[PDB]
Amino acid sequence: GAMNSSNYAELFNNDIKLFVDDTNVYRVTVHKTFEGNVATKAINGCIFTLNPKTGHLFLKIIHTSVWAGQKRLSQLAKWKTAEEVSALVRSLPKEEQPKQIIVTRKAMLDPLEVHMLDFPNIAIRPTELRLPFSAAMSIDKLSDVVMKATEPQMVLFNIYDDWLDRISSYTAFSRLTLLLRALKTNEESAKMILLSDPTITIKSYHLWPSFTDEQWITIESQMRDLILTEYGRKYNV
Amino acid sequence: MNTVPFTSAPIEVTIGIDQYSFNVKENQPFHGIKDIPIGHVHVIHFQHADNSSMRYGYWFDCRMGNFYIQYDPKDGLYKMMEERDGAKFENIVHNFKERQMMVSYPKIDEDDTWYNLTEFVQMDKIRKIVRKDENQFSYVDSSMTTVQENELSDPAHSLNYTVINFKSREAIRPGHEMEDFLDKSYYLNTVMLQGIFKNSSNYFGELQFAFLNAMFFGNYGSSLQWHAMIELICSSATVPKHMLDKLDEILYYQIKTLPEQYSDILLNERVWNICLYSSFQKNSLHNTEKIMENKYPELL
Ligand SMILES: N#CCC(=O)Nc1cccc(C(F)(F)F)c1
Repeated sequence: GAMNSSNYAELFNNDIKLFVDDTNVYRVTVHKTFEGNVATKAINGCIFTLNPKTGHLFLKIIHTSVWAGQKRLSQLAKWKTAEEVSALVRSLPKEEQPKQIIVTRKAMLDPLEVHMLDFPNIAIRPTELRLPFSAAMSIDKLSDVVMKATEPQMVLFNIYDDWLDRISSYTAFSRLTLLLRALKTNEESAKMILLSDPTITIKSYHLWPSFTDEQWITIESQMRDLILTEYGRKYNV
Repeated sequence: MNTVPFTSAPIEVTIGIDQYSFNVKENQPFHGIKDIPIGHVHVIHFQHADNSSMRYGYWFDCRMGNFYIQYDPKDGLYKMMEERDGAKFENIVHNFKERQMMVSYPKIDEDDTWYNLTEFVQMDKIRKIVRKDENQFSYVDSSMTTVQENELSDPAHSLNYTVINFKSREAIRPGHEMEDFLDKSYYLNTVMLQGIFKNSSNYFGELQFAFLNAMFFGNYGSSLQWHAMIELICSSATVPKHMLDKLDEILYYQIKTLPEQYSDILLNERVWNICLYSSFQKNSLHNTEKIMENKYPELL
């Protein structure tokens, strides 16, 4: 059934699984028209499909042209997501296909189940975790490739950079979700934390800076402080 | 008018005949039911006084043979049987009518309720849902499960209703996933009507039979089938106009006949609120919506 704190280590066993987040699929700016009405303008989006064991990120960029002439876009966005995830699974060799797909929002369950009817043995699961994957577009290199896309495009990343050389996938995922939770709660502060020191750079082939083990501990502590703070600044505590 | 003779009534039992019912005391001189209208299927059903568990009964059509009821003390139930000796049966029925040992099927002349509940129900189709080909009548009880229930375990004793499953490859054309899931017209009209049922009469007949088994026996899988067949129509944007008008009449009389006290178990809140207030056909069921709102406004 649903994924929660009780069955959290299952994410890091050797059964291939993917998280699918659809938050950033259908993105709009809201603006005033000349007549003083309101309208939306779509901007490029992305499906965030992540292997939590390996860090492999299948970033399917959603170009605004896919919405042209369509109605009920927030509903279509769920089905488009499910179509693209199903096409991704079909594109993978059988031994790379996931045994479970975990959707971060329950409204993706029926669209994905219907698109995956051909794969009855792939479990489509919700989760009770409040995962911060919406903040993926706060990672500069991911935001950049989404905004620059002129057509539909899949781009492959490892969201853990080289961390798994030194840490386990449980620890890497916990780092990732802490970084993303921070970026979601206070993006400017989080990004200041990550880049304040100019001597630590981001490798061309990486998403995050090249922190030493000790520097990650400092960074990680700064993100927790940020999240706790904002949680005070928010509730006044 | 036809007759169903009872050898005897050895155990106290509530006997139903269609929507009517009466109590028979242990060893009361009861020898059956007379004046049963020709032209309709009927159901004679039983609930023992000592064990309200297992309502059970028999669908039959007196045009298809001479049927009677004999209690079986080994299997512990009232059994329907067929008398092939027509002269035996006429002689046995005339004796019991002369001794006035029978109840009269108590139809008010104004009253079209039973016709309205069984309009599309045919014995031949019942016998394909309830498989026991050596008999002309069909036994149903509270506990029988449906083919679909058995997929999710004795096949001989199953209700072989048509399997409807909105998240199935039968229901969803590759490449039309979102279209077919949000508007089930393809599944209703092409797969089910044209493909499986052949016409809307057979569809309505199975819907009506499922409702009746749900109401008379508390058969849970029948209730599931009834609601699925309603929902399949209401969730289709394209439905023949005559089907919608007939559906509205069908459901109206089902809701009218339902015991007020069984609505909590026989009616699925989600299905009804979706069909009457959200679905494509939310505005096409005027009679049904009006009787539902006046009789069960709590469900909605
Ligand atoms: N003898 C014998 C078996 C048998 O066939 N008995 C039988 C047949 C037809 C109707 C009736 C009833 F009216 F007494 F119910 C009984």
